[PDB]
Amino acid sequence: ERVFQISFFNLPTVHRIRDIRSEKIGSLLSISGTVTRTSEVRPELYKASFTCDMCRAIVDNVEQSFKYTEPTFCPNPSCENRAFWTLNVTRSRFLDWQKVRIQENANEIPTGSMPRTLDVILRGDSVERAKPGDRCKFTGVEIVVPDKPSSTLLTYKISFLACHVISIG
Amino acid sequence: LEGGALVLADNGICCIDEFDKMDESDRTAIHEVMEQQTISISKAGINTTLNARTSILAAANPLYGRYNPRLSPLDNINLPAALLSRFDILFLMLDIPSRDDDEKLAEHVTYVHMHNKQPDLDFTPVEPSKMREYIAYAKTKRPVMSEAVNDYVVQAYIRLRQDSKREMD
Repeated sequence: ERVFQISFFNLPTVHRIRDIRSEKIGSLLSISGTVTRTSEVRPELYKASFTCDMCRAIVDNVEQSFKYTEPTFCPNPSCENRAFWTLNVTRSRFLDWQKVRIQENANEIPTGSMPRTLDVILRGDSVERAKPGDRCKFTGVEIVVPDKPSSTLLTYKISFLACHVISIG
Repeated sequence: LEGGALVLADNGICCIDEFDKMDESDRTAIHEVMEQQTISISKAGINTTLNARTSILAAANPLYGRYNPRLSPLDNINLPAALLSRFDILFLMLDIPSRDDDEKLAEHVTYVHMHNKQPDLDFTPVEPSKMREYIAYAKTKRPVMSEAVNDYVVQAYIRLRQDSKREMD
């Protein structure tokens, strides 16, 4: 009954969206700007219980990867899945989340521009605190998102997250 | 991106008819093109002003069904009052029945379909190639006004600046 969520604030400097570069990946950064289209909140898997896996392995943990499928990986023993996961939803603890695309603020953007903006995802209880039109300090976590390279046995883009957000601006 | 007209052939004549039906879409832009040497575009993400070096000419078709001689000038014309000082000069073409000229006219209309070649007794048409080469021979010439003719351009222009004014209303 414990899942702890970190938030860091009062960051060194505010960075622009135009300032957004690949170095920032896996790193904290402060950015602010105007909301576009808050979308309804729907749960984060975190960990799930899915099994068996042929026919009951009841293995419950992890599977926290970003897909988020699947469990059934390297079970039970001996259940030998493969097979179905099979999805066990009830034991899975969930949290948050909503996608809110931030727009770059007008006062800074250099007309003519048409500000190029990307998504701020609200993972953490900091979710939903935002209101449309406002500029707000954010935590960076540059990272990336799946839909140029392919993993040979794809396409990626900027995904902005914040573990911490404040409504200032 | 395709600019038409004022972009398409530049440093050359634009030839218009139905010039009052250009709406306001063309009207304000060409309203700039009398300041010449530009066409501004703020549409979409492109803020440039691209050269329309275009020469302007139009066939002005007055409002239905013909211009009325009693009526004051500009009454026939549906264009803005500010746009007709922007042209240098204009020729109004009245079609007035004359029992003389409409004869040679109707004989000119009946010279079709009887023949193909219209003119005779006498003129020999001057063809475009050879003509265009003198016309392009001339633009290179670049005259420079003597001051005598300059001052003359001032003086009679004073009474030109008087009789259009001293006619008042």
